[PDB]
Amino acid sequence: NVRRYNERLLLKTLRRAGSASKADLARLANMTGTAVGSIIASLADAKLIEFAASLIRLDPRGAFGIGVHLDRMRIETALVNFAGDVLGRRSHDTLLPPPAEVIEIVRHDIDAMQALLPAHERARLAGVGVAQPYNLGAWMRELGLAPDTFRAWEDVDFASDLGRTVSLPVFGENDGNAAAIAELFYGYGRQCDDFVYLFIGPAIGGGIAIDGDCLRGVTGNAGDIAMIPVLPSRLASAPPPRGPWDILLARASLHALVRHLRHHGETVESRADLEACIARGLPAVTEWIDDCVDALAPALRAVLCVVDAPVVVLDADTDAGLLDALTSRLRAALVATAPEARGTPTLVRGTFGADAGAIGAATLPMYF
Amino acid sequence: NVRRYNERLLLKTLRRAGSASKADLARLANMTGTAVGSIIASLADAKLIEFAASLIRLDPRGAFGIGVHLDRMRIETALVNFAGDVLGRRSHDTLLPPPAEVIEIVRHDIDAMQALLPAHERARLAGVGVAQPYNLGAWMRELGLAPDTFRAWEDVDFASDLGRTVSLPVFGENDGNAAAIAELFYGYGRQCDDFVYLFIGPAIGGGIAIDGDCLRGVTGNAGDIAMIPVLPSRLASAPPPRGPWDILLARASLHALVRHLRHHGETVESRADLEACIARGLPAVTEWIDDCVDALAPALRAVLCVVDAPVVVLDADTDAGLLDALTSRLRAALVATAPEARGTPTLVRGTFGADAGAIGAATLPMYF
Repeated sequence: NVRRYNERLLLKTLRRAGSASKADLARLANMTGTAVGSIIASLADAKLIEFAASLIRLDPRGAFGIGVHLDRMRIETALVNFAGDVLGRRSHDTLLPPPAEVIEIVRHDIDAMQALLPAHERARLAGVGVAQPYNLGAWMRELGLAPDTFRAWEDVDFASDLGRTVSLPVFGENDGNAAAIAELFYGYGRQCDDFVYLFIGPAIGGGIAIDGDCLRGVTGNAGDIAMIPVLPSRLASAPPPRGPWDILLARASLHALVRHLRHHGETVESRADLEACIARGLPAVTEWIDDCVDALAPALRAVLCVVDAPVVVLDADTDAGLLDALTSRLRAALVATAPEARGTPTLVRGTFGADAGAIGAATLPMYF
Repeated sequence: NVRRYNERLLLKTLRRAGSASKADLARLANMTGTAVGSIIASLADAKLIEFAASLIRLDPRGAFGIGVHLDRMRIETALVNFAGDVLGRRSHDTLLPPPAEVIEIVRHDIDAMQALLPAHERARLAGVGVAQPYNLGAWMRELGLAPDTFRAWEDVDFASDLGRTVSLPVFGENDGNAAAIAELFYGYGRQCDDFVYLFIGPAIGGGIAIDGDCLRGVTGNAGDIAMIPVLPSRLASAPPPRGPWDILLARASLHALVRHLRHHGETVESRADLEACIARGLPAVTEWIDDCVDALAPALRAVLCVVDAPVVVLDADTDAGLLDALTSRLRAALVATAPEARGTPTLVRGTFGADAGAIGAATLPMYF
């Protein structure tokens, strides 16, 4: 199985270099010219590489994956190629229905994606990845921490239930990890093997890149950014506290922003309502940003104490300026508390935005 | 280099099993009977295994390591064998002198340890490991967070300076990682590959076991338990707060306990003073325990959010009952906040106590 690893590494090195030569792929990865020649030849019979001394790059159309991303107000399905290009997408902005209905919706949308490939190319489609948030469970849902939408989804394995209605093989991943995986393979991870990935969605989520691989955990629950203890919000729109500690989810998620926007009389029912408010420069957004960062900087410091990565990547489900504003304020809060930390990382903007989880979900089938 | 890995794994599997057979070492680790036969034969020529179908165990005297553990009030040097037995130790209960004096102290003590091995066995001595706390740096020292003892040690690489006066090869490790490494190789890690390791010393420290390996980090700074943000102490003996956040170090370290004991009129100058106070059942110890746990339970929850390990190991530099008392209270605090977490780990008492860092420091030379 050591030939399987030397092929993934040669590929990973080509991603970092774009186009490299036989001799270059010896220099990097510190391999013998005889053995990368035999590895290049392995990737060539798999139609995974192509010509750019002769230089080779990955073949963008050498494999395909379909990625499904479920969330409280979004069912999304995307056809992604080997270079991470999104070649097709069906996005439903709807309150997440019961799992039975979603299987039917996703199955049809999986059919429209595979049918975007010509007959002579559908064979390169590796399968389907499903990305979805952690379920907090019944007790925390009925206490107010998670919407009633997820009630029909507790102790329901959607990826398995989907795999028994489609012939393609189905892989499941948490959506924070899936978005980190997109950044690892096609985004900042092409030049950086260690980082903390923060994603501000309806719920906040995240993932942990160590040594070029996404940390998943013993039970698939590593990187659970949403659950880190923080102090209760002091925003007027926050509910009363349930005790001395809250969780990062309550404060640094777009849902908290929507809750705060409604507190100042705004109506927010679609994502387009949310974007319109952000684009109006309302002070209520800045108040939420300050409160968000006030929770997220200490929570992130805790994470950096555990992991010791030099880079933090921040992305979000909604922009219209929101993300740059979050990045500036969070960077300022790190710089102002840097003397009290042993190291302080670089903060970079994520690459894929709302499309991250679907792209990362699509990657799973292509690399296994 | 795939034969180097298959040997470390066969060894790691023997640690877990004690004595196993050729056929057993095939069952476990899922290897071929032909290939573990060739691996057993590799360990036999290295005199690393011995007889307990014929059953084999590791050879306790097949290798040796010397481990050095530096701390603010302790210079310690131990001869450790391949099974983790401590065969010799020189422990100096003294205020940590400048690095120049310590090199001279440790060099003589390294000489007394190697001289405990008979001539025909000194060849199995792999070298020296040095374990020492993270240095907080000048700015945090002069703000009160670290004792003036460490001033002569900032930006001083002790392991390298020691290696240039001894012929043995010298490896350096942080002392929290080193103690985790002892637990990983000889303690709870013989049956458990994933865990968070907490060590209550003069300063608190720790380490992170993932997939059977100690997480070290990009810059050697992973597992920095001491730096996790916590709220300022409300103990009468704590200083005023420096801002809204403190660090776990200020509250969950034995130094905070000593500070609190002095606050109730006790004199504490040696470790024996500290143990006498704990054995008297003074309420001041229970107050500190409550405050310690009040900081450590949220900090640990944060860590578990990142790592997702099912077990937490807790050990301490001083016992006399202190450790069982800390474990009971911390376990109670986890159980009482379990409904607010997505998983809750088992809490176990560490195996090695004050001897952990030296044993883990000694392990480094034997496994490289």
